[PDB]
Amino acid sequence: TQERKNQLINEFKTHESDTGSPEVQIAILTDSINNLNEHLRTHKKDHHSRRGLLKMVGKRRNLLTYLRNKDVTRYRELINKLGLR
Amino acid sequence: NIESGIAHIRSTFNNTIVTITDTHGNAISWSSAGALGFRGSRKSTPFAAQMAAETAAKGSIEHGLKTLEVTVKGPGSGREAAIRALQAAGLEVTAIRDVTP
Amino acid sequence: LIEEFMLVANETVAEHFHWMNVPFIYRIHEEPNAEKLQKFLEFVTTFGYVVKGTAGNIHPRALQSILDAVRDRPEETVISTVMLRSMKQAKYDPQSLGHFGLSTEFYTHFTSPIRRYPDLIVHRLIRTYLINGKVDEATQEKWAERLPDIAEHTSSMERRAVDAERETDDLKKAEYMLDKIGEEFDGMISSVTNFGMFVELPNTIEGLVHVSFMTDDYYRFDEQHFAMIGERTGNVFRIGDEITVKVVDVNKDERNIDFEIVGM
Amino acid sequence: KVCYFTSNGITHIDYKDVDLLKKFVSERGKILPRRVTGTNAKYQRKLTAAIKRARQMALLPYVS
Amino acid sequence: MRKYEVMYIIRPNIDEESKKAVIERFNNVLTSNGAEITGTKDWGKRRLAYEINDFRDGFYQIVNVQSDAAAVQEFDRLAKISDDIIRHIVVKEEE
RNA sequence: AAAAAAA
RNA sequence: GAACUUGAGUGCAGAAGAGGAGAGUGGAAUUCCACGUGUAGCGGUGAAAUGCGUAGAGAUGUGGAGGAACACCAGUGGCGAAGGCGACUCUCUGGUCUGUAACUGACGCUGAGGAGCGAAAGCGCGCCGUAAACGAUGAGUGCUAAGUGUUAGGGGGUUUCCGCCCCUUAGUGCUGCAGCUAACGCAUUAAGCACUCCGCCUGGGGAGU
Repeated sequence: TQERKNQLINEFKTHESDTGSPEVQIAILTDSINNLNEHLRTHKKDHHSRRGLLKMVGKRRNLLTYLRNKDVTRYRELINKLGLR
Repeated sequence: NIESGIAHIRSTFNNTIVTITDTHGNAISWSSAGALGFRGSRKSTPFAAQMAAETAAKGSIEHGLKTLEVTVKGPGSGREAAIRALQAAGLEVTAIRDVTP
Repeated sequence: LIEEFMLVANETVAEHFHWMNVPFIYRIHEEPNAEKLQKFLEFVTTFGYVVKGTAGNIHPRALQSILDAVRDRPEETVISTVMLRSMKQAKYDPQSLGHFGLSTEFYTHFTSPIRRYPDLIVHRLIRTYLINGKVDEATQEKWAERLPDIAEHTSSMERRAVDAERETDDLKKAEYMLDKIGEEFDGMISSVTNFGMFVELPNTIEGLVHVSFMTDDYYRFDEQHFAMIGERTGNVFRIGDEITVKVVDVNKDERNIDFEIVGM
Repeated sequence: KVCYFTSNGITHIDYKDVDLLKKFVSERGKILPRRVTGTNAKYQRKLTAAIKRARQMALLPYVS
Repeated sequence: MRKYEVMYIIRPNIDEESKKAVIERFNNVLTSNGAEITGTKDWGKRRLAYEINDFRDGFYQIVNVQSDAAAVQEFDRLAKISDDIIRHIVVKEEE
């Protein structure tokens, strides 16, 4: 939902106008992933959906890794805040 | 004594059968091209279908029909002529319905 | 508007003289040919149009309902046309046998005596019976003798006129199309035959597509549906399909226009 | 040769508006083709759906 | 919650006491499950285009709502069970 | 091809 | 190290989908069997058998086989990575396109192996998984005449709007320069001109042994 997404944005955003930061995006994806994963627990056979997941998951990974190389600090913070291992 | 009915027209390439029923599909009357002693090609022809419709219809009028629904089955040439023969026998056609499987 | 004003007058005059019960000339239109109308009723059931009635006892309204249904359809022009080809022609008669087309019991022509002789007679009978008051037996017997010959003759001369009129139109349409050889037109299939199919253009110019020019397949005519069917391709040209044609040949003397199929 | 729904500016076809849909079925009840009606593509879709809903709800027939 | 449009047909062989009871029942179902009835037409007894459960007519009810699935879903469940409602559809109101 | 009607 | 926004993405606004997975539900026909009608057919086909039956059947309903599919719409339309996906509604969910340019600031590309999806069959629903699973044509990006159609958008012009007109974006078509090509052909949907990375080939047969 868009209210949920606005929460997320407000929670992670690096400044007032920020929605483009890894932080933000990782936040969002993360939720999506989460929500989607749950979808696939029930809908195991929905392959197609499964595909988008992977692409999501991947996006994340790139963003994390982007971050982890930009500024480890921010990356540490983030992965703690989202709970990402 | 029933007034409304269905006229089931099975027009095949070989034959035309014409059954007339009440609304619940109970059989009032019937005729067919081969019941009127047409044989071979003649059973196929629309003239035999026409005559088959009349004979089925005239049997129904004794049982006191007035209005018909019509159903058509099969590819045969009889449906057009047969239908007109139900109108021409007297019985008004409400609606014709192609129910080919 | 004028039409309507000429019709009601014509209907008014005819009714007056019917009730006067004097020898008079009417403009009748008899009931259509039952065999021709039966075939028409078959033809329209192919397009989905179902008619209430039998061919022997059809009321004009039932025909009107069809012409309302097909209005603003591609199949309009032809069903219309085939309906027409089921009607009888209207003729003059001493008896009041009604006018099918107008759905009226009384009709004459009163309103154009300059150009029609039956209208000029109606006027003379009006003058005779109404104005002069000459409703004597001898006056009636005179007119009762002569009207049948008049009615038959004038009816012949009308048909003659129409045939010639049309024959000059077809000639001048053919003359118009001489310079259009090679040009493509959009048109509609007006009629299908065993030898080919007729296509009417937007300006009501009609030309033939000969089966020879249908080089893509062997086309078999279906008479019941009104359609040429390709054996191999399974292309179906039916009455009332719009197609794009090209002008191949025009013979002015013969009044022929020949078309080839560019596309459907 | 114009679209009803693009002419008259009708963004939303409704399944309930039986009269409107009835224009666009054949007498037998079959959906009329785009080429016949002149409908826009977009709407041909919308229209089809509505008729399909309609027919489900017995507003329209499948086979008149 | 999101806008739906329910329509349904009530069997033609009932008096207006029974009919009202239906409507109130099924209006009660929706609002009971967190729905809010924004509109409620009654199209009255129409001829059906074909013969549903041996009836050639029926009374149409068109409920607009706003609700969760659950509401609509409960409705649909019960609508199916019920013999009074012969047919129905729920539909989302396309944005 | 082919109807009224008008002209 | 520092800076930037053109690539990449997130916002925000908008668009169209037979994209996928569940759950119903609408009609169809089907023939599984019984029964109520039914009253002598019916049945091939040059026309006769071939057969078919009054033991009431062809035929017509009613209980149903209870299993498969969803005509018209339907389009070299659309959607999908491929295989593929067409009744309707709801439930959950994937992606794509347009427009804005608010944000991030190269975060990108390809990708052996690996993992997953993925016909007949093979068959034992599961493994199998091989597929003209070959539009005979990896992916990405940029550049390089035109003409015409369609799908979903964007803007301006008139135009009230509808309608037309023009420009732009993305996709799908036909036609055709430059170039390329053994020729055939391809030709901004390249098989043209380039750069990156991957797959693959190096006579036929033997032998996919």
